[PDB]
This record gives sequence, structure tokens and C-alpha cells, in this order.
Amino acid sequence: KKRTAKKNITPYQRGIIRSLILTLDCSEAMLEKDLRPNRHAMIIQYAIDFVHEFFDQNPISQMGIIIMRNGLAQLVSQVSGNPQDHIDALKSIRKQEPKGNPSLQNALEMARGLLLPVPAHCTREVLIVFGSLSTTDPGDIHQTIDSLVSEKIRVKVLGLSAQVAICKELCKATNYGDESFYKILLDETHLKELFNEAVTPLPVNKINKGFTLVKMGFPTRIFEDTPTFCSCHSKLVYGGYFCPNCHSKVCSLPTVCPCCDLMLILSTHLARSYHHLMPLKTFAEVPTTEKFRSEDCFSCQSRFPILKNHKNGKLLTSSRYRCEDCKQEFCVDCDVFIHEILHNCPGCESK
Amino acid sequence: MKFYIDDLPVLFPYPKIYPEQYNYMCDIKKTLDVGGNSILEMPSGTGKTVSLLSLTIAYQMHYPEHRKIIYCSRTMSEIEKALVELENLMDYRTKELGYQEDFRGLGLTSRKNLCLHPEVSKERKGTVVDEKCRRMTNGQAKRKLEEDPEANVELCEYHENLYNIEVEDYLPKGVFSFEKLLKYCEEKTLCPYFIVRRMISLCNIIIYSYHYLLDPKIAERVSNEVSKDSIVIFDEAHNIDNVCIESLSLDLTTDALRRATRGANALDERISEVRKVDSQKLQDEYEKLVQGLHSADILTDQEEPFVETPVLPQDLLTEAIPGNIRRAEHFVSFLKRLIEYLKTRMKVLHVISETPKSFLQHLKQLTFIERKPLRFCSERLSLLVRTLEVTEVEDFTALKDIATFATLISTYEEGFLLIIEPYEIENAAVPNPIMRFTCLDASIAIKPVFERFSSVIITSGTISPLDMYPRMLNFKTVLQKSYAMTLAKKSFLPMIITKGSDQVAISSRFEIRNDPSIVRNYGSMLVEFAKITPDGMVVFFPSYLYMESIVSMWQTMGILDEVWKHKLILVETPDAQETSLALETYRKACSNGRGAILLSVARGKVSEGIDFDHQYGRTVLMIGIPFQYTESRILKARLEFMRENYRIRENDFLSFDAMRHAAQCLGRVLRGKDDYGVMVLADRRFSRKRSQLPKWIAQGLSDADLNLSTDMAISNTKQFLRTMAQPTDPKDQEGVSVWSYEDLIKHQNSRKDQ
Amino acid sequence: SLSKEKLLTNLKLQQSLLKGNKVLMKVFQETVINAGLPPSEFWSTRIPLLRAFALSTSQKVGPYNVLSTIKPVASSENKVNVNLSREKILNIFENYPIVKKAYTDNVPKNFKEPEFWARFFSSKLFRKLRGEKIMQNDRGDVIIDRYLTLDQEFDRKDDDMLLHPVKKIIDLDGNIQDDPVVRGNRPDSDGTVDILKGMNRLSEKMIMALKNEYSNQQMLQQLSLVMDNLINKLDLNQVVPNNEVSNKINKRVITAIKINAKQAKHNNVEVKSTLPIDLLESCRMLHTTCCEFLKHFYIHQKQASTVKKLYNHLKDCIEKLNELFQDVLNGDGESMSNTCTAYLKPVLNSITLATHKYDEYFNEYNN
Ligand code: SF4
Ligand SMILES: [Zn+2]
Ligand SMILES: [Zn+2]
Ligand SMILES: [Zn+2]
Ligand SMILES: [Zn+2]
Repeated sequence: KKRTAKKNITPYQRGIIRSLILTLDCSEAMLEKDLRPNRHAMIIQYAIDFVHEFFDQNPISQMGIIIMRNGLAQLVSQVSGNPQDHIDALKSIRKQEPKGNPSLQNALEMARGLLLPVPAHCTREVLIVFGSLSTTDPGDIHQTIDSLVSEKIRVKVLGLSAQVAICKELCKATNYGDESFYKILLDETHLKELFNEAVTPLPVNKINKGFTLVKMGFPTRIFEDTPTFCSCHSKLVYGGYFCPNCHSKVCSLPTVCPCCDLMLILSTHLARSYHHLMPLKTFAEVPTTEKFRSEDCFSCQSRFPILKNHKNGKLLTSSRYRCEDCKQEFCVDCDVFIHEILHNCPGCESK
Repeated sequence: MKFYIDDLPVLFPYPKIYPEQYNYMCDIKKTLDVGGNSILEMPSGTGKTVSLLSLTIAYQMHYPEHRKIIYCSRTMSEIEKALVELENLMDYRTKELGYQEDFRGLGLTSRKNLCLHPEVSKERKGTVVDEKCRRMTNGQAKRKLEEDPEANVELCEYHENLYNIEVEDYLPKGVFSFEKLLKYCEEKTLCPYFIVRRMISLCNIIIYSYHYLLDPKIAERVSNEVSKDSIVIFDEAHNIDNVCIESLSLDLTTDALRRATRGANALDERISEVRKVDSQKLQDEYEKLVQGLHSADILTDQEEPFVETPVLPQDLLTEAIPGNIRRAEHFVSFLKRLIEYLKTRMKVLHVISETPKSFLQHLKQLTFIERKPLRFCSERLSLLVRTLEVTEVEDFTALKDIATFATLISTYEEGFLLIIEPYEIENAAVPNPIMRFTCLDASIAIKPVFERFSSVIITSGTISPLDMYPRMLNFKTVLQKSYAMTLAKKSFLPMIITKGSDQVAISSRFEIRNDPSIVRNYGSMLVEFAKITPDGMVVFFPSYLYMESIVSMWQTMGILDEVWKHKLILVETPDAQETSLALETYRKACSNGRGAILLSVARGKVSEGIDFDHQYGRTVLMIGIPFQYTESRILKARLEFMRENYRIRENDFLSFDAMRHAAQCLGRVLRGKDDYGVMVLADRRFSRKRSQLPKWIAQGLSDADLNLSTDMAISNTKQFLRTMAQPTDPKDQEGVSVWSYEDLIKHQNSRKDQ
Repeated sequence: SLSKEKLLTNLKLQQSLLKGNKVLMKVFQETVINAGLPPSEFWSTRIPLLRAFALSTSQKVGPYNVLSTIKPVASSENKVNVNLSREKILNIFENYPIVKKAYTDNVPKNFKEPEFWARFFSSKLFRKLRGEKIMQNDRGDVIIDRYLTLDQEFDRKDDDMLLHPVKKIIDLDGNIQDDPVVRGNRPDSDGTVDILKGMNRLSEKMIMALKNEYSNQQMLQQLSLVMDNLINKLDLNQVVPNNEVSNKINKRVITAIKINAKQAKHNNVEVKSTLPIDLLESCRMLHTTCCEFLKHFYIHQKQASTVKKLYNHLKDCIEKLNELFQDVLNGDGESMSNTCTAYLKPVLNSITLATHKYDEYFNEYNN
């Protein structure tokens, strides 16, 4: 009795840069009573969580937020790389209440307009949190979908408790045909993990596309305190960074230089990327009676191994889920922790 | 794939397979081995058409004998369905084999949907278009044109180009579906109708509606070249008997009788003027009568036959003169007496029904006109008109109506039954007496084909029970098998919503009327479904008047406003054209964003042939259970015949018919196994019928889902929709219910050869 | 729909956006009204804002519900201008030409606000929607009745304009009866059929308005063993564990640490002349955007003359700020002038470096 992914078969490519434009759904449907406060409040709360998470794991991307009220798509946060703006925008929205019908077509068109400036190496995306069971379009939709797939704009949507044919067509269409991206939910926890899996970059099997070197430079922190002075918000700020080339102060960020317009990063962002590129082989669960290995943990020192012949208890299993390449044991907690938070396998590091 | 049936290469066009399809192939081949009928209920959830055509094509192209295949789908809609699917099969077969095709297979419907002549086809009523094409290209107007080059005679000229090139040869090589046929024959400016009609002598496999098989008035040109031995397939055969009956019944209304009076007067004028001009030809035709039935030009008619032969195809016809009727004026007088007797018998006070023999004797009493002369009236009138070469038929439509009536009532006996209803009680006490005439025994119309052909099939996704048909149609079978939907998942949720929120038994049985409890209950049901299901929903009211009243007074309430707020409404209306338009907009909306509701009638045209795929149908309904006896006693009379002739009681037959139509409605909402969809019902009486349903429906209908209230219904369907939405694709449980490419069938059942 | 030159030339749109933000109009004018920048390039920086605004604008709402609803979901507020009054009426107009025409014709006289809509209730909301009123309130008068008569045949001709030759899968027409010439029976009471045709017609009109598309080793082990022994050799006198040993060494360690504590403490994680502070802030924003345009252009490249104009302007700005510092030192004295110089040091350095870099590149190109 195990619930594990068999194997990862695109551990070669992902979209590391991103520009994901999450589009919420604020329309009369979202006011029904299936999720604890409503659909809407729970949705926005989880949206905040996802914003934090996504801007953590992909700390070099941008993001924009879009609502769908009264059949209109009203941008509530410009495509920007500072999580706090989007966070505040969502805060503001959550106190406002939905109305009108969701105009999927308008939101789609607004996005396609929005992502034009994003350069070729950056990758586009949208994430429709579609909640209702209808749309209300002021135009042909398949027209838009065709324009989309022409502009190389992958789309993933998370329907609420139903399946809508057009959305299924939409996901199947933009994502190079390979349909896996219209996942819809059946529980709140399912919803949390839905957003979580939306956080990561997105491979399926990438067509051979243009791969391009991108100019960027790293800043150096500043020293003085009273000389507070800023060139990205025109304030007094007690000390920040210096563009190596533009050579002007910039308040703390991985932002783009507001003088000479080149990307700024430290490295730790690149480190996050590295973590996403080449993950580990999924740790194997050791055979119950065939292990005969050390009775402890390895990374930690846990005493949860077996019980040695106990009718049904020992017949159950032997908590020895052990990674492959280092071939050392690890208790369940250690394996969960390694594969979730820190991806340097303890033993596999040491040799 | 290319597997074997122990002798037969099978070029099944798909990599996958289905298990039930494989059983279907095995059993249908087993049937074709040994001459039988062997009705077979294969759920429409699979592809019955692909299995049928693949196996039969392979059989015909592998053995050397059964060179021809006849496929009778119920309506031209399913005709072109079979055609397009067959075309795809053929392309696959060539692709896998190269070119070993030499194959032609053609659809065959009618002029109205085929005549390409612009002005001609601009006409609406099919009869008129038929007449126009007849005149424009007849054996006579051509002579008028050629001998007398003049503006009087024109021509489609499509018939002419056919005469030039097509009747030496055939269309290139394709199994032309009507889209392809129309495009091509428009390019090469041909007349598709005559093309296929003449082509019948060469098509390897033919597809045509039931009427062309059973309606004797058009099932005349059956040229035993067509089969003489062929393998014959009835797809969607659950509505056979009613097709037979409707092919043999007949209506009469005093107004048409007066029309016939006018036509007879016009006939007197025509005969007067022509005999003033030319009568020697009329005497020549008298001689051609006195020699015999004039088959030399009453039958050897490339374009002539005017009044069809409503009697069975010439079996029940004599060949001598109609005695005194040889005189045209005599014949007109005969029809005069006939129509007047019909009028006076029509003025009868109240309902009266008689055997044809009884009515015949009564007429003899009032006017001693004998049966034998009477029978010949049809061809007599027709060839007389040909001798008259009239310029129009509209004046003679009532005349041919009366000719048909005379021929029928003078030919058959002890199976039919007259009835003279003086009015329509729905607007009772008004002048509208109808001389309704109908058959009772469905077997009469079929009997000739079961006599002619040897190996026949019966197939539908709905037939049940599989014994009523041997009873009614009186035919011998071999394999009466039903197939079970082996599914690795639920895939659809039959329910029986007997009690609304008020926990009150509901139906349409009470009346055809209002009872605001029932109305509000149904409206609540409909609107909550409209809230819950995604795009695409259907309903099936039991009868049209029912829908009219119900929706009218739904609009009375605000109920329709809510469903408007969610989805689209697309009603079903009697005119076919507007119906088609509405239906296509329904499809266009379903595949678009906005959900759309189409509400139609179970007995109606919509359920007959239209299909409802994944998107286009999620949650059918059955508001009430369809029953007929709302109207008058023709069903009562037929049921009387049923009870006396077959050991079947009234309510048994009525329930059987109702569940027949219910299953036919329900089966439409699935196409493959990837599809899915709720299939609710709604009435108290449904709960006890759970066994009448076809097997594969019954399996999914567990016991616990009976007489559910609307509320638990909504709960369950919500859970369903969510669960099915999941990508539950283990793909290893699908090795159980898909029998993957070339192997799992091979392995599994080559071992199961036990 | 949105193009770089299009937004560049969308002068009315640009001025609308000027009205959009006080900060925007301020920076723009001080880049313009101060004899500074042509608006063209100024927007050439700000293009995404323009695109966003434009899209946020021309956003036609759907037809659909509200369109319909405007006949169904709108049966209560018999008061004055109800919900979405102008919005609802325009939805009506796009939804039904007849009402728009009647209202227009009844502008010069007979106000369509109260009395127009009152009579409209009866006339239309009986005509459309529910059953034939026929009797009862037949207020459908004058323009109402006229438009009724019109709309009849109008919807007729529309329906006429709707008939496609539907693809022969669905063709119920050719499907029914147009195979044979048969004789059946039929038995399954006027009005309301029109209701059904009404809903069909409404829906189809809606959909069509949407299809329109509008040492190592040895010594290593040796020392190791030595230590191992020493350990094993009792020892480990934690008393002897240094404590601090040399009081001097101890002191030195403390010195190092207090030095570092002081230095890192110097990190205290408020200008005087608020008006001059704001003025200097404006100057910084100005010089920042000016340099922004250069460091765009000086990188990118054939518009050399544009770069020349930018460079001359930037040198002018540098001299301007030099004079600004001179005036600040003159008036505010030194301490305030010192604070200003501190506030402007980074930007000043950046622009000076840009000037020097341009001078170097210009010398390289010339020599
Ligand atoms: S078959 Fe030819 S002549 Fe006859 S109706 Fe069709 S197009 Fe006209
Ligand atoms: Zn700043
Ligand atoms: Zn810079
Ligand atoms: Zn551990
Ligand atoms: Zn390891």
C-alpha cells in the first residue's frame, strides 16, 4: 500500500524564468456555500499563500493578478516582481465582494495583451482559477485560443466542482496538445496541493526552442546610513544596492535596474533554480523482510525501524524508506523532509 | 489492428479495441455462418457501427459468396453516420493494405435532400420536388423537347449529363457520404439522385432508411440483384413495428374528400377535352388492358409510375382487366360513387369501427361495386393519368389518396381495421370527421423480407426485452444475446426521482394539465440541475402538448428566469427546419462556453436520430414516462388485436413501449467509454419498471438509487461530476476493459480458446 | 490592436493617462514644461502602462445574461432609473433595435424615462417574455403598437436571415418525411408556440451576435596517534582548558570583538528643509529619467543624433545640478548643503560616470 510517483521523466528541462499571470474569479458564482467561508474567501486566502510560495521558489519571475467581475477583466496588479504589491492587492480585494458573470474570454484577451512585453527567453503562463460553470464572451473564443497558441502562451486552469468542456479544450490546446493541466479539485486539501504543484516550473516534453543567453549583473550592498537616497522610488532609504553598470542605487530587490534596465540578482535565486533543475531519485521503501540493515535513522537518529515478528504489526511494513544512489536508510520523517524542503540527500552528499 | 476470427482477417481501424466489440464480432460472425436472425443488443456506449461494418466488410471481401450488404438505419441522419464511419474504415483498410479496394458503397435517401437543381430544390415540400423532377425529366417531356424544340420544356440537364457519361460507367471509386457526394456531383454538374438510384445495381453495400425497405409504396424498385442472398443488418431496430404500421395506415378527412370531388370534376373536363381531341389512343389502351395488366407500360416505365402501389409489392394483385373499369368514363363514375359513399359514411354520428370485409359488404349493399374491380383502382388511375399526360397533380392529390384507400381496403383483410371518428374531442363537437384506417399486425409489412432474405441481423443499443420482437414480428431467431457494459468505473448515474422536495409522488400520468404542486416540483428539479451540470443538458417531455402547457406556465412563474441566468434554453418546435437550427445552435453553445438546455419530446423527431456526445450531453432527464393513450382509441383497437392474437395484456404492452422509448432516449448521451453522463428519470411509476430497462442500463442502476428525492439526487450527481472529472487513468485497470493493441485480445482470448 | 507606434501616437490616450496620475502628469510636465523631453520618447519608456490602460478600457461586456435579463431578470424596480440604468438600456438597445428606435423617436416629445418605461412595461414586457397579453392592459399604443407591428415582421426577416443549410448529420428537415411520401396519423390549442419560437429566436440571435466575431600519510598517522594518546592519556583538564590563559591574550580577543561590535553596530537601521527636500527629490527624479533614456540609447544602435541630443541635455542637467548645489551652499549654508550633497551623491556619481563613459565612447569612435 503505497502512493508514490513512479518516476520523473522530464528531469532535463523546465521553464526557470517565468511570467505567470494568475487570474482569480470574482463573480456571483463564487458566493455559493461549499467551502467554509465561501468559495471566494477561501480562494483568496489560498491565493495569498500561493503568491508567497511562488515568488519564493521562482524568485526571478514576475506576476500579475486579474479578476473577473461583471463580465469584465479589471487588472488589480501590474505584472511586477515585488510580492508585496500583489499581496496588498489581494488584501484589498478580499474585502470586496463578487458580482456579474465570469467573462473568461475577456480575461484571456487581457492577459494576452498583458504578456506581450515579456521577452523571448522569459516564459509566459496563465493560471485560471475558474470557479463558475459558464462564461459570457463578447467574441469568438476559439479565435482567442488560436491567437494564444500562436503566441506560445501555456495555460493551466483549476476548475471548481465540475468539468467544463471549453476549459478542457483550452488546456489541451495551448499546452502542445498534451492534456494534463486541467486538474480540478475535490477537496480543500486537494486545493492546497493544487496550488503547491502550480508553484513549480512546468515541463511536459519541450519542443526544441530558442535558448538564449541573458545579460544580467549583480549588485553590491551599500554602507552609509544617513546618506539615505533611492533611485527606484525617489525616497530616502538608509542604504541599498548598486547596479554594477548603471551604477545607481536601487531599493532591495531582485528587480530590474531602473536606470540601464538589466536584471539584478544575488545568486541565491540561481541556487533555487538549481534545486529545481536536477532533483533526486525518489527514495525507495525498503523491503519489509529483506532489508537487514542498520536499526536507526541515518540523517537523523530515529528509533522507528521495526518490531520483529508481531503477527500483523511486523507483517505490516518496515519503515526503512531508503534512497537509491547512497543506498542508506532514512526514517519516514527524514525522507519526507529531504524530498520537501532541502534537496541535498544527506548520505548521497557524503562519500 | 489485424486479428483473426479463426478464418477472417479483420481490419479494425483502431489501435485500441473494446471487449464487448470483440464479443459482438464473434457472435455476428457465428450468425453469418448459419442462416438466422439473432437479434443482438449492443449498448450504444460502445461503437456498434464500427464493429458491424468492420466485420461485415471483412466477411464480404474474404469469402467469395455474400457479395452484397444491406444496412437499414432508421433515418437518413444515421444513414450518413454510417456512411462517414464506413468511409473512414475504408481509408484505414486501404492504408494498411495498399490498394485492394475495388469497393463502392452508397447512401440512398430521396430527391428532396438530393436534387441539386437550384430552382427545383428551392421548393420545400418533398412531394412537390419529386413531381417537379418527374416532369422536368420524364419519358414524355423529353420527347416534347426533342421532337419540338421550344421554350416549353426545360431540364435539370443533370439528368442529361448523366445520360451522356454516367450511364455507361459509375462514380470514380469512393464510398461517397452525402457531403462528399454532393460536393463532387456539384463540381461535375450531375444529378446525385438518379446517380445512386441507377447505381444500386453495383454498390457493394447499400445504406438506406427503413421506409425504403418496408414502405411498399417506395419499396418497389427492390431489384433482387440487390440481395437475392445478401447479409442484412437492421441498426436501431427497436422502432421497427411502428415503421411498418405507419407504412400501412392511412388517413381521411372530409376536406380531402371535397378536394377529391374537385379533382374528379377536373378529370371529367380533361377526359372530355381529350376524347374530343384524341380517343383512338384511349381505345388502344383499352386493348392494352384487354390483353393483360399492361405491364409492358404499367411496369416497364423508366419514368412513368404515377400512383404508387400502396398494396404489398405486387404479391396481392391480379392481372386481368378490371372488367367494366376499362372505360375511363366508367372509372370516373366509379370514383364518383366511391367518394359520395365515403362522404355519406363520413357523416356518421359517432365512432364506428369495422373489419374491411364488413365495410366491403356494406358498400356492396349500398352500391354493388365488387372487390376485384375495386383493387385495380390505383394503377388504373395512374396509367389513365399518363394517358392524360396532365400538367399538374395537386388537383389529383386527393384522387390518389382515394385510390390508395380503395386499393388497401379492397386488398387486405382480417389484419386491418377501419374506424370512423367524427371529430377531435380535444376540440369536440366540431365538424371534423376522419375515416382513420390502419393496420394492426406489424408482422405483415416485415413478412416479405424475412421471406426473401436468409441471413438478417437486428441490432440496437436499446432493445428490451429480447422476446417481444419474436412474438410480435413472428420470426425465428438463433442468438438472442445481450451485452454488459464492462467498465472499470461507474461512468453514469441512472436515478429515479420519484419524490420532489415535498416527498410527493410525481408524474405526467394525472392529465395533460396543470397541478401547481407537480409544476413547481418539476421546475425546482430542472433549475437546480441547470445550476449544477456543466454545459449541455437535455430533457424529454412525454408529449408535445404537455411541453407546451408546462413551459407556458413555467414562464408564468419566474422559474425560467433562473435557468436563463445560468444556461441557454433551446425549445423543440414542430417545424423541422427551425428545429434543426435550434439544435445546431445548442451544439455550438455547448462546445462554446455558455451551457445550453434543449428540451424536446420523447416521441419526437429529436430522439430518433440525433446523437449527444460527451460535450453535447451530460444529464438527460425524463420528465414523466412517455405514454400515448392521451389521444383516442386506435391504440385501443391495436391492443385488442394484440391481446386476442398474442398472449399479451394491455398494460404489459404499454409499459413495454414506454420503456422502449425511454431506453432509446437515454442511450443517446454516451458515445464511447471516455464519455459519461447522468441519466435521471422522474416519475413514481418508474420504480417498478427497473427490470424493463435494457440490461446495461439496469446494471448501473443499483437498488439504493430508487425513488430518491430531488435533493439526494443533486447530492449524488454532484459527487459524480466531481469524481468523473478526476483523471482516474490508472491505465492498468484499462488493460481489463480495453484489451489493448493486438495483444490483450490476442493473448487473453487466444488462451480463452478453451 | 496595441502597437508601439500606436500608443506613441495615441495622443488623447496619453493625455488621459496624464490625467490618470498626479505623479505621472507632474513628472511628464517637468520633463516637458521644463523645456525638457518630447513626449514621444517619454511614453516610449512608459509603453506598458499605456497598453494596460487601453486594454482596461475597450472591454466590451458580454451580451448574454444581462442582455436577456434585461427582459427577464428585471421585473421589480418600478421606481426611477433602476440598477445599471444606462448599462441596462444599452444592453437592451444592442439586444433589441426596436426599443432603441422607439425611445429615439420619442425624445422630442413623450419622455421615455418614467411614462415611456411605464407604457413599455405593458407593451414590450407582454410582447417579449410572457404569454400574449392580448386582453388585459393593452397599453401597447402609438409607438408601442407601431413598433410591435414592425418587430413582428422584423424578427421574421431576421429568422429568415438565420437559415443555414445545416450539415447533413443534423438535418432533421431532410430527415423527416422528406425521404418518403407516406400516410401516418398524428395525435399529440393555439398560442404559446410563439413563446417557444421566441426563446429559440432570442438564443440564436445571441449566439450569432458572437459568431459575428465583432607530513602526509606517515607523519599524518603519527600526529594523529599522538593526539589520540594525549586524549587517552587522561588529560582533558577542562580546568587547564585555557580559561583565557594570558590575560593579555584575553584582552586582545576582547579588543577585536568590541571593535567588530562597534563597527557592525554602526548600522542604525529626517531632512531639514522640507520644501528644498521635495525640490531636490524632483531634481533627482528628473535626472534619473534623463539618464534612463541615455543608458537606454547609449546602449541602443543607429539613432546617433538622438543620443547626441540626449547627451547635450544630460550635460545641461549636470551643470544645472552643479548650480543647484552652488545655490544650496549659498543659501542653506553648509550643514543643510552637506545633507543635500549626501542625498544627491549617488545619482550625481551615476550621471557623472555616464557622462565620462559617453566621452570615452565618443573619443573612441572619433579617435
Ligand atoms: S435529380 Fe437532377 S433533375 Fe431531379 S431534382 Fe435533382 S437536380 Fe433536379
Ligand atoms: Zn527605491
Ligand atoms: Zn543599472
Ligand atoms: Zn531520521
Ligand atoms: Zn542518497
